[PDB]
Amino acid sequence: LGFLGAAGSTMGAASMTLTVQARNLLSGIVQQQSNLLRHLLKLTVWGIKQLQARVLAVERYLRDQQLLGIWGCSGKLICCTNVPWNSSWSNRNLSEIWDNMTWLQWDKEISNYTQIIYGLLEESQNQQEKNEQDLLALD
Amino acid sequence: LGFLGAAGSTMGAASMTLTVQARNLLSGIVQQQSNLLRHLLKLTVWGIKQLQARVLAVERYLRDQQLLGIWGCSGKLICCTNVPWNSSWSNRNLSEIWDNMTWLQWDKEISNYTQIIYGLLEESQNQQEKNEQDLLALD
Amino acid sequence: ENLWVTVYYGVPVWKDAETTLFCASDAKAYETEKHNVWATHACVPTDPNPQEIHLENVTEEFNMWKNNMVEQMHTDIISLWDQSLKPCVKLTPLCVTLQCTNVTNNIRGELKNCSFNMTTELRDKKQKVYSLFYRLDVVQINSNKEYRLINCNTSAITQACPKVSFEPIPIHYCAPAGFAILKCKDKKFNGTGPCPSVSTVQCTHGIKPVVSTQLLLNGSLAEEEVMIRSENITNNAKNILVQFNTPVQINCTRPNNNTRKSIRIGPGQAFYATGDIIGDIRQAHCNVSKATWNETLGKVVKQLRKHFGNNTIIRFANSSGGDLEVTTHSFNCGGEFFYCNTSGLFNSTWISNSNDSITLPCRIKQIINMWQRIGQAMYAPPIQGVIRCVSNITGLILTRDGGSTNSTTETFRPGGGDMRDNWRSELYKYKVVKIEPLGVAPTRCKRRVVG
Amino acid sequence: EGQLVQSGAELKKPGASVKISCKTSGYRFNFYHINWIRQTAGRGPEWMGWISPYSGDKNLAPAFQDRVIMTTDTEVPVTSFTSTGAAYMEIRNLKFDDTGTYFCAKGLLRDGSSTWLPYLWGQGTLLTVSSASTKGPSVFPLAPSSKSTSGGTAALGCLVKDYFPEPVTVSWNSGALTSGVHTFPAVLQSSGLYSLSSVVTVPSSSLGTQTYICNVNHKPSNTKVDKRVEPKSCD
Ligand SMILES: *[C@@H]1O[C@H](CO)[C@@H](O[C@@H]2O[C@H](CO)[C@@H](O[C@@H]3O[C@H](CO[C@H]4O[C@H](CO)[C@@H](O)[C@H](O[C@H]5O[C@H](CO)[C@@H](O)[C@H](O)[C@@H]5O)[C@@H]4O)[C@@H](O)[C@H](O[C@H]4O[C@H](CO[C@H]5O[C@H](CO)[C@@H](O)[C@H](O)[C@@H]5O)[C@@H](O)[C@H](O)[C@@H]4O)[C@@H]3O)[C@H](O)[C@H]2NC(C)=O)[C@H](O)[C@H]1NC(C)=O
Ligand SMILES: *[C@@H]1O[C@H](CO)[C@@H](O[C@@H]2O[C@H](CO)[C@@H](O[C@@H]3O[C@H](CO[C@H]4O[C@H](CO[C@H]5O[C@H](CO)[C@@H](O)[C@H](O)[C@@H]5O)[C@@H](O)[C@H](O[C@H]5O[C@H](CO)[C@@H](O)[C@H](O)[C@@H]5O)[C@@H]4O)[C@@H](O)[C@H](O[C@H]4O[C@H](CO)[C@@H](O)[C@H](O)[C@@H]4O)[C@@H]3O)[C@H](O)[C@H]2NC(C)=O)[C@H](O)[C@H]1NC(C)=O
Ligand SMILES: *[C@@H]1O[C@H](CO)[C@@H](O[C@@H]2O[C@H](CO)[C@@H](O[C@@H]3O[C@H](CO[C@H]4O[C@H](CO[C@H]5O[C@H](CO)[C@@H](O)[C@H](O)[C@@H]5O)[C@@H](O)[C@H](O[C@H]5O[C@H](CO[C@H]6O[C@H](CO)[C@@H](O)[C@H](O)[C@@H]6O)[C@@H](O)[C@H](O)[C@@H]5O)[C@@H]4O)[C@@H](O)[C@H](O)[C@@H]3O)[C@H](O)[C@H]2NC(C)=O)[C@H](O)[C@H]1NC(C)=O
Ligand SMILES: *[C@@H]1O[C@H](CO)[C@@H](O[C@@H]2O[C@H](CO)[C@@H](O[C@@H]3O[C@H](CO[C@H]4O[C@H](CO[C@H]5O[C@H](CO)[C@@H](O)[C@H](O)[C@@H]5O)[C@@H](O)[C@H](O)[C@@H]4O)[C@@H](O)[C@H](O[C@H]4O[C@H](CO)[C@@H](O)[C@H](O)[C@@H]4O)[C@@H]3O)[C@H](O)[C@H]2NC(C)=O)[C@H](O)[C@H]1NC(C)=O
Ligand SMILES: *[C@@H]1O[C@H](CO)[C@@H](O[C@@H]2O[C@H](CO)[C@@H](O[C@@H]3O[C@H](CO[C@H]4O[C@H](CO)[C@@H](O)[C@H](O)[C@@H]4O)[C@@H](O)[C@H](O[C@H]4O[C@H](CO)[C@@H](O)[C@H](O)[C@@H]4O)[C@@H]3O)[C@H](O)[C@H]2NC(C)=O)[C@H](O)[C@H]1NC(C)=O
Ligand SMILES: *[C@@H]1O[C@H](CO)[C@@H](O[C@@H]2O[C@H](CO)[C@@H](O[C@@H]3O[C@H](CO[C@H]4O[C@H](CO[C@H]5O[C@H](CO)[C@@H](O)[C@H](O)[C@@H]5O)[C@@H](O)[C@H](O)[C@@H]4O)[C@@H](O)[C@H](O)[C@@H]3O)[C@H](O)[C@H]2NC(C)=O)[C@H](O)[C@H]1NC(C)=O
Ligand SMILES: *[C@@H]1O[C@H](CO)[C@@H](O[C@@H]2O[C@H](CO)[C@@H](O[C@@H]3O[C@H](CO)[C@@H](O)[C@H](O[C@H]4O[C@H](CO)[C@@H](O)[C@H](O)[C@@H]4O)[C@@H]3O)[C@H](O)[C@H]2NC(C)=O)[C@H](O)[C@H]1NC(C)=O
Ligand SMILES: *[C@@H]1O[C@H](CO)[C@@H](O[C@@H]2O[C@H](CO)[C@@H](O[C@@H]3O[C@H](CO[C@H]4O[C@H](CO)[C@@H](O)[C@H](O)[C@@H]4O)[C@@H](O)[C@H](O)[C@@H]3O)[C@H](O)[C@H]2NC(C)=O)[C@H](O)[C@H]1NC(C)=O
Ligand SMILES: *[C@@H]1O[C@H](CO)[C@@H](O[C@@H]2O[C@H](CO)[C@@H](O[C@@H]3O[C@H](CO)[C@@H](O)[C@H](O)[C@@H]3O)[C@H](O)[C@H]2NC(C)=O)[C@H](O)[C@H]1NC(C)=O
Ligand SMILES: *[C@@H]1O[C@H](CO)[C@@H](O)[C@H](O)[C@H]1NC(C)=O
Ligand SMILES: *[C@@H]1O[C@H](CO)[C@@H](O)[C@H](O)[C@H]1NC(C)=O
Ligand SMILES: *[C@@H]1O[C@H](CO)[C@@H](O)[C@H](O)[C@H]1NC(C)=O
Ligand SMILES: *[C@@H]1O[C@H](CO)[C@@H](O)[C@H](O)[C@H]1NC(C)=O
Repeated sequence: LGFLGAAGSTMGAASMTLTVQARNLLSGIVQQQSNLLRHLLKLTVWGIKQLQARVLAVERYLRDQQLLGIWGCSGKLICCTNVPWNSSWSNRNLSEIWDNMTWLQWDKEISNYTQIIYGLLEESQNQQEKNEQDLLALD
Repeated sequence: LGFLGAAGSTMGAASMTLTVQARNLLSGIVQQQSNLLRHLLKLTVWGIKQLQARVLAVERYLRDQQLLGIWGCSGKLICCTNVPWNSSWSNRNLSEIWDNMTWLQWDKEISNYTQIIYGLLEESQNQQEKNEQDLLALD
Repeated sequence: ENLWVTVYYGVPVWKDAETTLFCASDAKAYETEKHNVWATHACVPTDPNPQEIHLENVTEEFNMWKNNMVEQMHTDIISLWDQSLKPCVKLTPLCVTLQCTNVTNNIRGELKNCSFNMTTELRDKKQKVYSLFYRLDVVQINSNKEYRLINCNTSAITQACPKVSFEPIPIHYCAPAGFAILKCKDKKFNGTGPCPSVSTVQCTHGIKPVVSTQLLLNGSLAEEEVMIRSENITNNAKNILVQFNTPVQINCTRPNNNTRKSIRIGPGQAFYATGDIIGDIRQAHCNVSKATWNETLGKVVKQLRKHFGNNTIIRFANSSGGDLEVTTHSFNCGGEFFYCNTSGLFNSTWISNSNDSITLPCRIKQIINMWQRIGQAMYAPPIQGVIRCVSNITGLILTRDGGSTNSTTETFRPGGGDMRDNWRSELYKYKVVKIEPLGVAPTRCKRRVVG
Repeated sequence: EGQLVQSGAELKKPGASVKISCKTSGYRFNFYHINWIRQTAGRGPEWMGWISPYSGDKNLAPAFQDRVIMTTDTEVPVTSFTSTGAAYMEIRNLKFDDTGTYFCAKGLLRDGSSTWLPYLWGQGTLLTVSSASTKGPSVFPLAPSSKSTSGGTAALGCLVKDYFPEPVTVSWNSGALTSGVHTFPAVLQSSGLYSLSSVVTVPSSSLGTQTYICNVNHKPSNTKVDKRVEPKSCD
């Protein structure tokens, strides 16, 4: 275990842990609450690099976390979707990918049409599914 | 379609799409990851306007997204509530508003007591509803 | 088979990108003596616990010449140096005609007793006082010699602050959230390539900004025999970094007993001139254990053997061309800036398979503008008292043998032409990556039908 | 995906012992297992043992766990996902029943349900545990037995008689010509001497200006002589 501890292991192992990566993603001991505590101008070059790094920290976290909210998966770490898998994406079989490719390799295998999957993802799970209440919310 | 593509269409159409507005709300191509990449002082007037604009970006997104979390609607884009509609708000009927007013007009029709609705919203759906486990969580 | 897509938040995948990093260091200067030029008045404190994970099964490829952490390092030091000189005494009034004389030939003369006319506290009145200056820092004009500061011709001048430490202290570079720094734990790492032993430490090791020329000090050394790294070997032109396995100890000391003479030039401002010397004039020196040096120079030609024409003739020459301040082992020590003659170390040549100690002559300069920066130069005030530095020498910098088309033999003479390569001797193993926690994968699993 | 190629043809006296090698490429040599299987003349392919390049735990069959010890070194990375490696296998004391063809093959998957089975196979190595001595082959020309050459194209070849041990192939000068040529299987005389034949399917036209030199590369004998076909001919 550890942060990215299973980065080189098979995809089945990264499926098993996963939180250790998600936990250490927003806040860090490195930030350490700023201030010297314990000259009186904090306009130094260091303060500029820190604050612009604290911004992109939450700017990149919220850019990805906004994606989880529009897919109905905000509350959980792994959610299933109602989008069928299209064979043009990969020809490999069920146990052939989860035990032989590792995630590091997999991100390069879908990076071509990865944005296209994201487009179809907002539709089937939250554009129609959240709409389907119309008939079932009350009759 | 498109960003605000149904801003002038009836409320029934904005109900149908809606994500295109919600998607392009936090992150933008305009931000474009800052830095020149490809004089050594980034204290320029431009860097001040950009960073203060990136802050109010997530400051306004999280101010509204915090409201969705205290209503039990964080995970989804459209959730139903257990607050009955009070007739003093509007006298119009079910199909009379969704097909004749457009949202742009509607926001002006509730802006007077809109904050009062928000107050009652935290109560019935999350102050009582999340509390109701007391009896049902375990007997 | 109705395979459905499923999302996974926190997937261990990354892509090479370079973001803005920041400082980290614990209790250093503090109360007794602070105001360090680098650590400022406050750096974010480093965590006492360092986090290193031996990433398994991974073989990420590094590149130390196309790595941007060294370029971020370069522009940070420049902006950090200029910020530590901006609020201090400017020495614009120091540009007057200087009438100077030798010192005690006794009819041996390398400093001059300068008399000149300078403004006082009151703008109306003027004052004449003496001061001593080192050679080359002043030049003649056209019976009584007449001189001028070498920088008044070029750019402006600003005195270094009196209570500022130019001592390099460890500065840690660490990543921003969603980022990680990858460490090459492979001992042998010829140039750059796929590293089998990777770690994803959140924070680098203790990096000291040792401002050095040609030869590196207080650096990091891998355990194997001396490493040789070139962006491209055989492109005679590209410079060569050299990592030792065991560092040599070189101690330097200035025997001059400088007295402090503070003369005001207007209000609050006070120029700190060299006073009058106490004791016989002695040239500054550097000691190198001749025994320790002969073997370090030998292990390199053994490693260089397998990289340059196998078994043939490898010679070492004195710098070769260039300017006086870049061809000598320049550095800072205690506040005064030394320039030592390296021709005494790069003269031997071996090929075909209580104790004596080499010493190096050194001269001192008080006028400096480093990193070939023609914007503004600074005057380093003379350090009152005794001077002694004792730092390990861990790295080296080499250069060409001209353009010998094939032929008989190869020679490598030192040439610390640039400053950014000095930090590349400390950053060969690191590289930062951007974590992408969003991964999508198929599995025969779908959520509830209606909702 | 990467051709694991086996270097072989090594064969010695019974009981001498030998080590075989298999050069890998095109895959992460680190964590796929590598197996050893042979087929003997009496049929029945027999799995020898599997070995993991990581950690090093191996489980060899009980029928060979006392006389066969196999080991393997590390690999040099090429990219983040490929590498080049090699595997070795040592055996002790052998007889004619140990003669046959030997394959090394990459373990199928990187998981826990099934890995010990091979996936991608080496080119194979022919081992001969015969008590007979080494003999250089004899080259003989193939006569121009008349064959229809409508369109100006006809087949030919070169004959090989009485050789030992192990078979070998027939090539051509400077390569180039590999498609549409058919050399025939080896033959075992009742005398114990092997032989073989080659027949090329290329345009022959009229004998003379075209190239008719057949190239032969071999075993303990090696090669130096590559003979052409004699000119006197029919039709
Ligand atoms: C990245 O690095 C990692 C290392 O960090 C590499 O990981 C290695 O990957 C290989 C690939 O094959 C593994 O090899 C074998 O794994 C077998 C797993 O079997 C388990 O799962 C199957 C189903 O998938 C179950 O059927 C098995 O048994 C179940 O059912 C039984 C009933 O039939 C039950 O009785 C049983 O309780 C269980 O429910 C089982 O769960 C494994 O069997 C096989 O074992 C061989 O090697 C062993 C080495 O040590 C293992 O076993 C000991 C105990 O003996 C444990 O204490 C260790 O933790 C470890 O599990 C050896 O002891 C056995 O005798 C066998 O010779 C193989 O282990 C490797 O296990 C795995 N690495 C490690 C650390 O073991 C990875 O390959 C690399 N990169 C990539 C991408 O490949
Ligand atoms: C590569 O790395 C090497 C190794 O780090 C590095 O070399 C160091 O360089 C720094 C400067 O860059 C040196 O630090 C300076 O030291 C000056 C001289 O004093 C030194 O030695 C003192 C010896 O004290 C012992 O003996 C005395 C009696 O003789 C006794 O009282 C003591 O108790 C002790 O037994 C030592 O004390 C002193 O520093 C500590 O203690 C004194 C008080 O004792 C205190 O005043 C200090 O603040 C400190 O806590 C020091 O080690 C020193 O003058 C100088 O500046 C200070 O003093 C001046 C004097 O006026 C003040 O004006 C100023 O405000 C400061 O307070 C500074 O501390 C260091 O010694 C070198 N090496 C060692 C041994 O660590 C190389 O530079 C690096 N490479 C490069 C690029 O150069
Ligand atoms: C970098 O450059 C700077 C430049 O400033 C250097 O700093 C300078 O260093 C020099 C070193 O020589 C200093 O000169 C000193 O001046 C003081 C003060 O002047 C009084 O004494 C003078 C004596 O005459 C000198 O020269 C004769 C020549 O033979 C010598 O014999 C004698 O020893 C002296 O060196 C007087 O002329 C002067 O006049 C008034 O008082 C007199 C007192 O009586 C003196 O003279 C009589 C004869 O008249 C003698 O018998 C008697 O013994 C005594 O010497 C009086 O008679 C006269 O009528 C007047 O009333 C002063 O009293 C001297 O005391 C030192 O001996 C020396 O000459 C510079 O002052 C100094 N610069 C400054 C800032 O002033 C700096 O050193 C250099 N870098 C280094 C290496 O540090
Ligand atoms: C580089 O140059 C500098 C500047 O000269 C050197 O700095 C001085 O060096 C000397 C010699 O190495 C040191 O040693 C001695 O210090 C004695 C103490 O003086 C200090 O404390 C005094 C307290 O009282 C003492 O003196 C009184 C008399 O006034 C006595 O009654 C009493 O018992 C004490 O002994 C202070 O009053 C004084 O101001 C100092 O702070 C000195 O007394 C001694 O003086 C002798 O030598 C002098 C020349 O150096 C000479 O002029 C005198 O007449 C006398 O013969 C001597 O100075 C100093 O400690 C040291 N510091 C300072 C600030 O002066 C430095 O050493 C040199 N580098 C090298 C290579 O040595
Ligand atoms: C030139 O080179 C010589 C030879 O290296 C140096 O002499 C060594 O100086 C170093 C540092 O200046 C000393 O190194 C270390 O001292 C440690 C002190 O112990 C503990 O506490 C400190 C303070 O909290 C911690 O920082 C430290 O980590 C320890 O917890 C030793 O414990 C170290 O030894 C072992 O553990 C560390 C822990 O990570 C490892 O990193 C080490 O590799 C090692 O396994 C270490 O010894 C050292 O004692 C001096 N002697 C020797 C023979 O090394 C000169 O100082 C140096 N000069 C310069 C300026 O470069
Ligand atoms: C510092 O700033 C000054 C002023 O701006 C610069 O100018 C020189 O300053 C020095 C003093 O340090 C001058 O030299 C001195 O001149 C004194 C008198 O000058 C007048 O007479 C001179 C001739 O001397 C006769 O008269 C004197 C009267 O005392 C008698 O003692 C002599 O015996 C002679 O009879 C003339 O040349 C001069 O022009 C005046 O009329 C003199 O008494 C001193 O002994 C000394 O010589 C010097 O003249 C100033 N100008 C020059 C030409 O340099 C100075 O350069 C600045 N800094 C430096 C570099 O020192
Ligand atoms: C490269 O290194 C070689 C040695 O490996 C070196 O050659 C040596 O140079 C030194 C110094 O020039 C020579 O030593 C001199 O020898 C002459 C007689 O040949 C003596 O007269 C000299 O004595 C005077 O100078 C000494 C100081 O240099 C004083 O201490 C002494 O009192 C005298 O005034 C002096 O001993 C030496 O002979 C050669 N040869 C050898 C084999 O040592 C070469 O110069 C170096 N080149 C560079 C540019 O570094
Ligand atoms: C550190 O070690 C690395 C790993 O070995 C080095 O990387 C290797 O760098 C070489 C040169 O850049 C790459 O390619 C080589 O190409 C030469 C030239 O081949 C051509 O000419 C020869 C005759 O001169 C001829 O025989 C060929 O057919 C070609 O026409 C080859 O001779 C080499 O065999 C080799 O292919 C390597 O591919 C590359 N190795 C890899 C993949 O890592 C690196 O250069 C070393 N140095 C540094 C500073 O990193
Ligand atoms: C740098 O200057 C220092 C002195 O300030 C010189 O250091 C001293 O070097 C000698 C070399 O013989 C050391 O002598 C021996 O040290 C060993 C321990 O290493 C000790 O067991 C012996 O009894 C003897 O003292 C001496 O200790 C050492 N001093 C210290 C404390 O470092 C040094 O040699 C100079 N550099 C060069 C170029 O030599
Ligand atoms: C997958 O989608 C692409 C783009 O619409 C289409 O060309 C392809 O035929 C689809 N494959 C199937 C049948 O899922
Ligand atoms: C709506 O709420 C207002 C304020 O409490 C109240 O005056 C009004 O009578 C309510 N109307 C109904 C009956 O919903
Ligand atoms: C270095 O060598 C050159 C000849 O290449 C020589 O002229 C010069 O005097 C030597 N000394 C230095 C340190 O320049
Ligand atoms: C001289 O150096 C050698 C090697 O470092 C050392 O063993 C010896 O003790 C030193 N000098 C003497 C004679 O002590």
